[PDB]
Amino acid sequence: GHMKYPVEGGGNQDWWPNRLNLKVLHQNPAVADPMGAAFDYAAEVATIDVDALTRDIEEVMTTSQPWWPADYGHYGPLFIRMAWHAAGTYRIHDGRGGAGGGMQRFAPLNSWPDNASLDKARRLLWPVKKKYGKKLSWADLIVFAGNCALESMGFKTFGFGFGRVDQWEPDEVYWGKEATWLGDERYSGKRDLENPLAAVQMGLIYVNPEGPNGNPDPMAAAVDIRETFRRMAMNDVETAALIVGGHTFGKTHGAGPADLVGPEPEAAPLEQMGLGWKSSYGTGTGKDAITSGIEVVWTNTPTKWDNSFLEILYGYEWELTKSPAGAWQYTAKDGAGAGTIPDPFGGPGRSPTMLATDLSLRVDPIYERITRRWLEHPEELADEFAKAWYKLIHRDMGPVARYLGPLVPKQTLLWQDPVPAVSHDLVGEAEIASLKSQIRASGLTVSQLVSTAWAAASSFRGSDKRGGANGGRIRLQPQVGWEVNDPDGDLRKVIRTLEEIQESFNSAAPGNIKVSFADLVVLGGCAAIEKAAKAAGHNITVPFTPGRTDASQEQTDVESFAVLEPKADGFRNYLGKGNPLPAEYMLLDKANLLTLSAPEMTVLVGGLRVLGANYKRLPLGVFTEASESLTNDFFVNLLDMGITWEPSPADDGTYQGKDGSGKVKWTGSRVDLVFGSNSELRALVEVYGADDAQPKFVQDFVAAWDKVMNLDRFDVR
Amino acid sequence: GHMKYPVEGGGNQDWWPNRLNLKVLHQNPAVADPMGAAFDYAAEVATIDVDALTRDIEEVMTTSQPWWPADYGHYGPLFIRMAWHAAGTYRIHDGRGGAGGGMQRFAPLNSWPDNASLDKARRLLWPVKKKYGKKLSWADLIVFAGNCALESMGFKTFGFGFGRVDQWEPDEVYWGKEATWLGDERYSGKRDLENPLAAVQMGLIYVNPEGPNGNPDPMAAAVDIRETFRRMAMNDVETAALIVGGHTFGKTHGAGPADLVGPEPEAAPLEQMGLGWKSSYGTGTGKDAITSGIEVVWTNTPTKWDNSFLEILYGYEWELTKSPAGAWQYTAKDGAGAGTIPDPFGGPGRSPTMLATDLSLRVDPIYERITRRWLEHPEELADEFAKAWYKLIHRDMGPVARYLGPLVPKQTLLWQDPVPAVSHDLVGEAEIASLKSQIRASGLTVSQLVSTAWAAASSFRGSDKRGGANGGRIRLQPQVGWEVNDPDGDLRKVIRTLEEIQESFNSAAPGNIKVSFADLVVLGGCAAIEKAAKAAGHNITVPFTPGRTDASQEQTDVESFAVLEPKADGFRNYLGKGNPLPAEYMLLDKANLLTLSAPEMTVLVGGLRVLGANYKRLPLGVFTEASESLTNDFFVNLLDMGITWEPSPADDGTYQGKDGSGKVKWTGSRVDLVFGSNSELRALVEVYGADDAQPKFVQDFVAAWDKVMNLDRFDVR
Ligand code: HEM
Ligand code: HEM
Ligand code: NA
Ligand code: NA
Repeated sequence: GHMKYPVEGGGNQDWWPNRLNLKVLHQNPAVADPMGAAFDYAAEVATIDVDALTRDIEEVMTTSQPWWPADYGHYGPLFIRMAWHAAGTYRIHDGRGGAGGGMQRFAPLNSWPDNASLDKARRLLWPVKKKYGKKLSWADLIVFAGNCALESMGFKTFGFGFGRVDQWEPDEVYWGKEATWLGDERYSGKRDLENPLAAVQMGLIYVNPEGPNGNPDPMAAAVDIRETFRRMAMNDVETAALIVGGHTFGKTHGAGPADLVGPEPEAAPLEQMGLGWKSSYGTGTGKDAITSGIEVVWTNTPTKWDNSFLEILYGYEWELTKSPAGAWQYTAKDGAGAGTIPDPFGGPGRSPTMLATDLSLRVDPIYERITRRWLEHPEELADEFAKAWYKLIHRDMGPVARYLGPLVPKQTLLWQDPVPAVSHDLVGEAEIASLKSQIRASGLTVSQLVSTAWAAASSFRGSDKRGGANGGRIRLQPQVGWEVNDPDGDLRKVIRTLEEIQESFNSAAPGNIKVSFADLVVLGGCAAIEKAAKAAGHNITVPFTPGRTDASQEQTDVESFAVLEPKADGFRNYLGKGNPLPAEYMLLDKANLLTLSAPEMTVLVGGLRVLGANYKRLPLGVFTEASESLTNDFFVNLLDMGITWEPSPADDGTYQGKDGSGKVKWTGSRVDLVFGSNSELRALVEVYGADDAQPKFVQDFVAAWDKVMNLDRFDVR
Repeated sequence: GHMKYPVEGGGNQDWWPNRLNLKVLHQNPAVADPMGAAFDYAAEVATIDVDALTRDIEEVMTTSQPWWPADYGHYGPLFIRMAWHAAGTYRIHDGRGGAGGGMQRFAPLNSWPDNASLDKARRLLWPVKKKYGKKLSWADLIVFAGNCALESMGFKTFGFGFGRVDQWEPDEVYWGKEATWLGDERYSGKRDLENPLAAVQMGLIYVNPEGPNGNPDPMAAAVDIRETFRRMAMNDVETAALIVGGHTFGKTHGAGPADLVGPEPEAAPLEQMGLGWKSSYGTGTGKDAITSGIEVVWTNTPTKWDNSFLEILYGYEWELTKSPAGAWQYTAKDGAGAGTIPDPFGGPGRSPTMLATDLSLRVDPIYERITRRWLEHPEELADEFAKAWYKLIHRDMGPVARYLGPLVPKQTLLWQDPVPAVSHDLVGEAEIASLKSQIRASGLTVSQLVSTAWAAASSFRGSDKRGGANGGRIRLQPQVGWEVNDPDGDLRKVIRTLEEIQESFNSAAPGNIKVSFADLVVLGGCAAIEKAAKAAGHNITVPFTPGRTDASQEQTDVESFAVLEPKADGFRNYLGKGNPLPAEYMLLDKANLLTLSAPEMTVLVGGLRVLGANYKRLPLGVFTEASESLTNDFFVNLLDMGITWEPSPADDGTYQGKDGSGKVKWTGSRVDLVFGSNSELRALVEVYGADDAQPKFVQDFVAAWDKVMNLDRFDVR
């Protein structure tokens, strides 16, 4: 190999291939963002003319362009596929992928095989982005175009929320180890898909449309359909709704040989202006289009919503055949339906075809049962598709406070993890002061208070913006029983005391000020940090924003919340079984999910350690003689050359730190020592371990604690 | 191969390995910086007691630590090597390297083989950094330790300037293509060394202490010393003075086999807490230290400044021999000087030794003349050494206005590319106003005005902070005949014209006010942009900051300014020969040298295009119908799907863009089309090409224009 210029990707990773990469802690850095610091997308899109935008998209959808002519003179089905693929990278294990960031316009997603031809589709919408400018993100426009497509063609949607914020640099995501497009090294056991992946091969959205590994067996395919769609928050009824409603529209593209399609967009020459997959087959477009290389037209009305898709699936029998590109598909037996299905550009008319994955809907017995009932009762399909599509293109939007505009339905949805509206006056400064003192008199230790508040708030992940302290869910299932939150039952004692303080405050409060359990969880930790800072000779006030509300168990989907359980939390020195990488990688990933910078992550670790936030309160990384004191001791001691460090002889992922006499003075994990070992992190430790650094450390720790407590609080932003 | 998680370094570079890497335009991002945005290092270091700091550093030098015991009970010599290596990565071709960012503490430099044992060196200074905190950067501390070491041991230095701001991530720099440490793939012909490198092997500071490629030919070694030191701005006298001055102190370390030396610090295990090359030979330290593999102690007084180096070098005859670790070195013939050279830990006392590269000082004709003199005139060595040492450790400081603290001698030095003090009062507003007019009332066009300003300001590179518009050196040699600046034409007229307006204002001016050529060259470009903005219907004012002053040709080291000649400037669509990478990479690299973000580069390219900034007024990229109007036409037209691009038949490196009627309507280079082809650049273009973007584009253009105008203006901030 050969080292390259930094402008061509050279860097320290080439000399140290498994190097912890801190650039995950500064994604989308402000210097790369072209808008001012005052720029508030939510404010711009809040003033958009939605009706005007609908007409302009309608106009685009029916004005064929010569560089990519429009099947049946309507771009709608292309745009449905576009939005579906944009939202369809979402996966539940880490909440990443999805439509929320407009990531389909950037690498690698803009060059995935499954996104072939969506480069043209995005390009067709530049007229619309052009006219609305900063009032309309690409992220919002991409999925709104699909939503408008549906309604254009006869299907009434549930609603729509604007507010997805455009970004300027692709989120770098782990999409699998396979270094070959469409490779599959992601199954073990009996067909167990590698976590966190939610697609069956590298560069597919969900499943192979020719069946598992290109074997067009509808029964087997359905197993992949069910599991990948599960991993994208869709159950049996939603998955069936989505496939049937999607393939009510449009057609597939495989007019000629695949080997005549050029490089994907990121690999194409400059002259193609970001377009890829340039084809030399015929005109290379339109009548000659090659996208997947399958050539199916599901229904006789590809630009109208109706029940044709299921009427056709069940009203013919199907035999296996080959498209012009040589791909597996199904056509109707015995020349039935010959010439019943229209051509995209006026041609002679063709006979019914379905994909292998489509037959799964009638060959798999669960799917058969659902789709047959919709054959008989189509109105039920419309309802399920509407709910499913709405969830699909909004799944990663975060709390409902983020949904903007005149198309947002008012109804509450379980999958949104709803919290109640505020129903009383919120606590002011005086009640906040009083309540902090009451928490400090309750008997709860600094350690219990800080760790409870951290447990509740750090459940937020910035990918899909699920989790967090709002909702008071730490006292509900499943959070109340997560191993990291509740090693020893200590959490229930905390919850009880905070509930008693809530009750007594609320029954005594002055005229209709009430406080939620959710707020007192966070407030309690803020109060403990004030006390520990006073124990260390600093008088500081920890900020606090009231307005969290308490969800009930019935408004908390227990199984949906399963994916938010931490398997690793370096901030609590917790490391469960099953993580993909060593502990320090996991910490970085946890910091990334909390939206933390490297300095923010660094001060929280050092503060949390000396505050006693450690899982099971064990002494790893607790490099201080003081108890519940907010000092910078963690950084001073980590830089003490009087300590010698060696892996503990027990080979247990811990380290022994000995002073000059040889006596073991400190112990620590990989997560503790990586701050003393990694040259970028140690640089940060040297800032916070200086003689002059303690006031800055308290100050920056309180700011990062405040940030983490406030992560899900879009109701005040 | 296998793709990795992003936290383990994986990303889009792996699918497309030669892609344009925009990270080079957001180095040292602000979210990674632990200090405030308000942090002001000049204000912090101003408060430092330099005497107390000197004394504290002297404590460190004479207090030996057990984990790296001090040769001769004095760490001074080790710190001088540390300082010399900190500064010894600098190179004139791009000005990268140097001590000015403290980059020795980060990867890759912290782990170069030539930087072995300096991990221990930097570690020993932590007690100092701990005490001074944010008032003293590591970057300052590392070279100031070397300087203090010199003074400590009886050498009076010329001075020292503080002011190097610490950074938080490695500056990523192309150090060569060899993927092997010490590997050699950088030579062609008879010892022609690959540009832009200044070292003979990968991970060496300058040359191989055993002679080229381990061939201990002192005559041939001097060839590489002369060439490597010249590429770090040192001539023959400075180079001989540096080596003699350095090797007056300390020793090398090669007490046993190097296969007993463990991994370099970026590879070493967590428990080593940032240190590396852990060694199982003997105690692995002190008596048993192994650093380079050589074992030479040059003088009989390793902790004292005197003339022993050259007296030994010349007073003995030298024969080849092998260090305990199999390294080539020289020793005294005839057993002369037995037992005369003292042991660093009380051992018996040894014979004289020299490196092969030391012998070059006596073998090479040119060095031998210089050093023969110093054998009888140590006062001249001492003088040249102080001058050269001072220049080595300040080469990348930028303008003199930046040198901070009480140890800066006022004497002007030519290598600092000096500019005169402000002789008179400075043009005020009313004055500034009137002179825009006289310049608009000249026959100077927006094209020549804007282009001449840019030509001057854009000579600044942020690597070593040389260059820029202060000094008015555009009218001097060499800038005035740089192929890019005046392809044989308009320059001299703009120069001649602007000088005339200098008199007309000066020969008649209000009181003590005068104005420099340098300040007009900039203000010219400025008022032009006010004109081109008017022609586009926006009334705006471009900021301008007076204060520049004219240097003489006599104050302009013509050769020193040669390395500042653009072989490439995408902002003027100029692409000379010799460039190591295709045009679009040269574009990003030039924007990095100008400290520009990606949004800044984008607005600047679009804006200058439509002002005629182009080399030879070429039509490439000038996507506008307007003459000297400042619109966003470049962006709008770039995104025009009505245009079709293909490479010019000519194989020019140009492209034609045809309208529907097959007519060429635009032409462009790689640099122009990359803004429409690269997925991240095109995102920026779509911000500025939108309907509502004209005011914002002008604003950001001016703000970015201001920034490039002010790059060298450290005298005002
Ligand atoms: C089993 C999962 C699915 C598979 C395997 C699948 C596969 C495909 C394939 C291969 C194409 C043809 C691509 C081409 O060459 O042009 C296609 C087209 C399409 N799919 Fe899917 N699909 C799935 C689910 C969905 C879903 C959930 C939707 C949306 C609700 C959807 C909507 C569409 C649409 C609209 C097209 C038509 C594009 C056009 O008219 O140009 N599909 N699908
Ligand atoms: C041709 C140029 C040079 C070569 C080939 C060279 C080579 C070396 C080598 C191989 C070592 C051994 C390090 C070890 O094993 O501990 C060393 C040490 C040293 N170098 Fe040089 N060097 C050069 C220039 C300089 C310069 C320009 C300076 C200062 C201005 C300098 C100052 C020192 C000092 C003080 C030591 C002793 C450090 C100690 O006592 O640990 N060297 N040099
Ligand atoms: Na239909
Ligand atoms: Na000496």
